[PDB]
Amino acid sequence: LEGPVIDESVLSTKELLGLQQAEERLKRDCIDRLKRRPRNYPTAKYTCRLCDVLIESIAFAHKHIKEKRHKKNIKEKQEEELLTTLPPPTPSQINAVGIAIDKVVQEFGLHNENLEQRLEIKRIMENVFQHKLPDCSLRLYGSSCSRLGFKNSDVNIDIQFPAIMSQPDVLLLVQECLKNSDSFIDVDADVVVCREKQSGLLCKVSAGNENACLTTKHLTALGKLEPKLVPLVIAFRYWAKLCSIDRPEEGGLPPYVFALMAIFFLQQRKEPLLPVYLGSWIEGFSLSKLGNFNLQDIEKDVVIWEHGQVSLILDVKHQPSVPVGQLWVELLRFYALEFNLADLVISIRVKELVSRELKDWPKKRIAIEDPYSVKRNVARTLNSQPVFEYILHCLRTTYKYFA
Amino acid sequence: GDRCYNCGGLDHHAKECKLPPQPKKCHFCQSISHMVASCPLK
RNA sequence: GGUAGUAAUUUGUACAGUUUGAGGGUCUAUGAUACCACCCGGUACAGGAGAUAACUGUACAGGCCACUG
Ligand SMILES: [Zn+2]
Repeated sequence: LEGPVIDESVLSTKELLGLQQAEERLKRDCIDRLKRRPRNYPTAKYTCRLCDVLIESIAFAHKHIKEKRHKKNIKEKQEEELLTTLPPPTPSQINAVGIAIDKVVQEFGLHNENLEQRLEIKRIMENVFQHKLPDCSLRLYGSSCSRLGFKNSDVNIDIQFPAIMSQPDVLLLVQECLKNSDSFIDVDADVVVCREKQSGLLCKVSAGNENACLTTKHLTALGKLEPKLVPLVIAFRYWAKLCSIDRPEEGGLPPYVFALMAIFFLQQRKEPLLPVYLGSWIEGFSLSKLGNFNLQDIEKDVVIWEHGQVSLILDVKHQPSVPVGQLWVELLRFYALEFNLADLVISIRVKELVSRELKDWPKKRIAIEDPYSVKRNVARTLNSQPVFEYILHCLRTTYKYFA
Repeated sequence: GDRCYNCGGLDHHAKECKLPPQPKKCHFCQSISHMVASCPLK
């Protein structure tokens, strides 16, 4: 079993040269001879990188090349190579991209006045619920507090209730209050989903879900300290909306997953613009104990973790600042080509790229790690491989258009 | 009628050929060292 | 609540194989005819491996009071 897959000694020099020419042809077709006989399948003499498919003979390699999948994969590789040689954008191109991102932000972006209107909606909710549930209170969470979602995004409100009360009963009597109140109509059991009568914006009510509020506040802080982050996240969200990847019901990714990916890109740039919650600075930190770590609360220009604090924004000598459009093109390059979304976790907490084997994750499609929910896969809505390929194709086409 | 792409068999087609692989040789002079471009007469 | 299994049925992807279709050939001067005897090359390249739909089986992602507590 330790012998070579193809023995040069047994073959003549003329035969050896002929086989070398055949292997050069196979290399041009992305077929590579096995260096050693596989223990499980020693019969195979070659492998196809495009499909990672074992091939018994050279004729089998040609048969595989004839197959449509090989043609599709070689076309994909050719597109990748073509994208690789695209020049970085010129200063005028970067300025144009930044202007486009700003225009997208203005057209579809949450502003301070939208937040005040949403606070007024929550005030109406508190007014109507006060009569029946004085103890209960309402807060903004999700897209509302973050300011990184669109202005048309549905209002999201979270209820704080006493410990004695239970989430199902609380949601039920909240549903009852929504039933009787005139302000809220087209109410449905579903969270409790309703349509605001006066404002006219879709409204959603939730109980518990403390992790969602934590991630929303973390992203709100990241946006506040990092000015370029908000335009980038808004532009990426607009791209997702145009491509329909934002819609969950169609198999697309959730909205804030795009913001998480944007902050991950900003953190993983050659010059890191944002820090990692967990790093080698922490004493006793390790990937094996990564699950033990968790994020507790968000402070002003500070973070809390438990197994100590970390700064929300990196403090470095002469930290670099670059245009928003440059960061957007860099993100397109980072995700379309630079980052293999298949088997590398988008882990904000740790600088190192967490392997799927560590989290026993599918390794199939786009994967994002929640800042506060380590065991939760926020990309589970994307469960179809064709949709995964659709996202990759969309990202590559966007890179090509913008490059 | 024409020499096959692999193993150099006229009557045998490339797909039909089941013989063991053989070196590709220049038809003009039947020389392994010289290809079609490097034919001595050329 | 978690793991897997799961008849009858619902999507998606190919096609190892079958079969139907138009197309593809190019390349004639190089004739050997007739139901008297039918087939060789010079015009004519490169290192280049040759289909899409109807059809059969097989693993793989979702749907299914499927399915479980
Ligand atoms: Zn042949």
